Amino acid sequence: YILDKIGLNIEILESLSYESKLGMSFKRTLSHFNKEEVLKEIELINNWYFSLEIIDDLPLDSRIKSVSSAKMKFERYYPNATYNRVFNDILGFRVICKSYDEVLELEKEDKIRVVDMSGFRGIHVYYQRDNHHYPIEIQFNTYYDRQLNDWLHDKFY
Ligand SMILES: Nc1ncnc2c1ncn2[C@@H]1O[C@H](COP(=O)(O)CP(=O)(O)OP(=O)(O)O)[C@@H](O)[C@H]1O
Ligand SMILES: [Mg+2]
Repeated sequence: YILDKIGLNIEILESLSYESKLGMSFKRTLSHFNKEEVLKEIELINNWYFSLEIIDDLPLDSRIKSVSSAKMKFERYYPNATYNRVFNDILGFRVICKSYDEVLELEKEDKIRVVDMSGFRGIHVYYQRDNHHYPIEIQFNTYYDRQLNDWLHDKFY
């Protein structure tokens, strides 16, 4: 299990799932959500991540989406985007694998959805407890895709 080897077994993935307070299923489209309240919730997720001790103990590169980056991503996708498709990356990790084969087997699990992309390249894995929790993003990248991604960063930004 590539996830269990990295630290991200199901108990950890579950205790990392932030339970929304917005009363809204994340299968609804952005049109149904109160932007003022969403942004507040992101502030609280921010505060919650910067106090977690289990992320410290994890051998992983991690990032929380800032309230400013969520606000941009919200307006960029309003009104007809699904919420669990836009805000599927609020908490995110980045790892390198020796191969992609064993990553694409995570599709066959429950609660794990996989988005293959092998300008850029790589494989994104999403754990979502249920439809009123935020999904955790995991970007996988062999050395071949990680150096192409980093090199494209230099000629873009
Ligand atoms: N899953 C991740 N794990 C670790 N670092 C990440 C991850 N995703 C993004 N980052 C880094 O954090 C920066 C900020 O990401 P961001 O502000 O949330 C927009 P980003 O996720 O890169 O693209 P969108 O998903 O389209 O908004 C990125 O430019 C990366 O350097
Ligand atoms: Mg992202």
